[PDB]
Amino acid sequence: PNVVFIKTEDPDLPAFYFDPLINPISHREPLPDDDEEFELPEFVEPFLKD
Amino acid sequence: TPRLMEPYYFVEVQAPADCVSAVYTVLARRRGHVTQDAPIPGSPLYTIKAFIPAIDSFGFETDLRTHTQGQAFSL
Amino acid sequence: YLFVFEWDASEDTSIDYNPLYKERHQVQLLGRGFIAGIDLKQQKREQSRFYGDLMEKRRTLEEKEQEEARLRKLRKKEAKQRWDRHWSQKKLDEMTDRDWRIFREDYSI
Amino acid sequence: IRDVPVLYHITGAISFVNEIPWVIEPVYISQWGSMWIMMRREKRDRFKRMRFPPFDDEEPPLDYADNILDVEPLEAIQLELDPEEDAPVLDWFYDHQPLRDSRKYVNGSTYQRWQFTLPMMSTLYRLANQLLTDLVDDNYFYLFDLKAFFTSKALNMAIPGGPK
Repeated sequence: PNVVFIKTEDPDLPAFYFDPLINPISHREPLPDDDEEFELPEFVEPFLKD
Repeated sequence: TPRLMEPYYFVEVQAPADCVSAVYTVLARRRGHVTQDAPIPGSPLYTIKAFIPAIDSFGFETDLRTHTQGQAFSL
Repeated sequence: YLFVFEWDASEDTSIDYNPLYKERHQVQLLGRGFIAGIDLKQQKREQSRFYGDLMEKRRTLEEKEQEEARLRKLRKKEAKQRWDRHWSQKKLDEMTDRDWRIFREDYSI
Repeated sequence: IRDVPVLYHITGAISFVNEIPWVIEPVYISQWGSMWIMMRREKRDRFKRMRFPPFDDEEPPLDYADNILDVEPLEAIQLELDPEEDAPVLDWFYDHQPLRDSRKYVNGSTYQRWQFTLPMMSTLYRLANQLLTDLVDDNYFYLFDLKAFFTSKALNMAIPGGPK
């Protein structure tokens, strides 16, 4: 399969960046209502946010 | 007035941004025509959708993968 | 359907009269990959000059200035590097000992 | 200079070297790539080839104790090695056996196994860019690899560009 690795030429750019050799994605589901309020406990965090 | 009929294959070619013109060059001699050329969203590759005579499709994949340095692939 | 230290030209292969195989259409690899050893400026001169148009079409309007600033930094590094000229365009007070040794080598003394 | 062990006979009949030239492979490739860059630099800047066999047929070979022993040699071939980018590789790039007395990187004095850190590998991959191709996959070498060459051997044909 075609390795689609694209080389980085500028060190001042961020490591994860939308390099515009990649073609642009064209833009445009059972979403529940906000009234059935689900609440997380306060110590719940996303992983590795620090 | 009886006539004959031959089978036509559908061809999709996955190629980089410059080899597409080489694909147009290769398909020019096997009595084919390119119907669709579409960029893949979220990827730097293109898709070429075409028809070819099946009697002309002998060695077609080897022609593409030799003329395009093995980069383009076709089914 | 039906002794010789050189190599002879009759031992050669790839003598094929095909329009597909003489012009084999080598890759340039997204304008980023380079063939090793062959000079990088000469490879940038002999390119198809097609992906540069795709860059200057699809870069952001600030990214043309970013590309120009990166090229100015690269030219600054090249000017710091060259500050290795030939002795015909240099002066006497700036002519280092390596340059005098190459000047002695030029006239076979 | 290079200092090697020597096995020798009691009367000087024969003299041996008794050392295997072990090197670390990416360091070795990076060092020869730096040589390639410096010699391209030297031919684009500067040639007089040396005159072969220098010592004539009637004179003996030179005595080491009187002519080479106290003469300091000339400057070798070394790249500049910019201290900002080449900082993890600066203290060991042109040694005889690099990082030999370091317990972090080389297993010991026999110089057999090595392990490196990732910015060091980044630097050694950056300096060796002239000797390495830009290939990323095996979609290259299509009908130009060992199995296709063995097939052309068994079928007695010639690949365009391939051997006969």
